[PDB]
Amino acid sequence: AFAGKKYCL
Amino acid sequence: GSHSMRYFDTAMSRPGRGEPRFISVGYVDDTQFVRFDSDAASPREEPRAPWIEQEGPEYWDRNTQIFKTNTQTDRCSLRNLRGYYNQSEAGSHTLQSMYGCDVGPDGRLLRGHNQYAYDGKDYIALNEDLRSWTAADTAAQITQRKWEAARVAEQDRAYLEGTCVEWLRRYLENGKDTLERADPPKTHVTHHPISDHEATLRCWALGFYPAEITLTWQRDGEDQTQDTELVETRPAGDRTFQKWAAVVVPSGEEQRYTCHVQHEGLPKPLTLRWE
Amino acid sequence: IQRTPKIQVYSRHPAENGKSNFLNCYVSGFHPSDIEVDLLKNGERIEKVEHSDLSFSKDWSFYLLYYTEFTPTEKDEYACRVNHVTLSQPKIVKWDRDM
Repeated sequence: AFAGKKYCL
Repeated sequence: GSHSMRYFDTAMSRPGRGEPRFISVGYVDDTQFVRFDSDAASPREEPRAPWIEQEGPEYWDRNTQIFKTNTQTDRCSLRNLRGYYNQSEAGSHTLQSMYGCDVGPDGRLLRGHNQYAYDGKDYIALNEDLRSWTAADTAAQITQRKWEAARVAEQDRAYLEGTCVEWLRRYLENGKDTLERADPPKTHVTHHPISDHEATLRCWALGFYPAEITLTWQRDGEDQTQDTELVETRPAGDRTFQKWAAVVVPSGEEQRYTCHVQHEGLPKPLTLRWE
Repeated sequence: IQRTPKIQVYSRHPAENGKSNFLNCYVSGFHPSDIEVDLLKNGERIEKVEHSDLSFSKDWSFYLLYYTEFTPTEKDEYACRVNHVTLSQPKIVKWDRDM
């Protein structure tokens, strides 16, 4: 329930 | 009306000048509401709109943590990208990301977004289905295969259909007096002789929100797209936007020209002439 | 591949001689993001000019607003000076109250 997790390209 | 929430993230390497800078800015429509900058003295998710300030200390603490983790993930990405393109460690490179959700008047998901650009070129994007990727080139195909193996699209779909839309609905309710208020443009037409033969007519739109506007000149009811100078919509610094459109007209023919303005704030479209 | 900045110099409110206002330099459409922007009063750099947080348009080009408090007069000339990797020398755009 917070801003978005990113994944490594 | 329809609304959007979008995070705009920039990571930029700087060999010899430390680790890559990460900046993330969040927007609801054309209103910034958060910023994170890895170069800030004490990096924190910081409020940039008044209706966000109420959120409470755990909002700030965990968002700060997600941004600090995202800093590291974008640095990992920049290392990988340099490799995928066989680039030297000498150059500066940029990774940009756009992600978030659009909702209709009833708050229902219209569509989600999760896309990336490397050195200003589209690299990979989540398709509108939220299940599959479009890769620009054979480097982005490596990222696509990795993300397929790790079922990343599933995680992104759950964020965009759940958390993203739920936070946007709460922000729209908390900021309803500003985020749900369209401010119409204030309009006038100016006249400047350029020579004995010609004058510039300039159609002004000031003080409007949101930024989306249509400003055209017509001559005898025909659109003058080719002969109009249209400046980019620009921020005033008080939340509102400005724009102008100009045409060069033969002296004496000014009344054949009409400026037309469409904007969400107007009760109806405007038709303006000089005087 | 690099993209040169578009530059606009303007006031927040309609300009009235002797009335306090904000002088804006909006740079947009540029890539990469490093850019040097100065606001000038009769040729001289204004101190403690503020700017917006770096962001970009859906074509990935960057934009920034630089701004400062000012009181226009009939006498005082204002301008924006911009440097970018795409420019061989700084670009100066003069404040024109009808642009």
